[PDB]
Amino acid sequence: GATAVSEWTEYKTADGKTYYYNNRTLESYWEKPQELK
Repeated sequence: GATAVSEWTEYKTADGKTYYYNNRTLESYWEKPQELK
């Protein structure tokens, strides 16, 4: 990756949980994708 930093959006919950929602693949990852680094 190391580019296209726009398809990976960070959603922060009030209780302090971070998950990245990727619309490209419709996949939700609770840990940072290697595309982000």
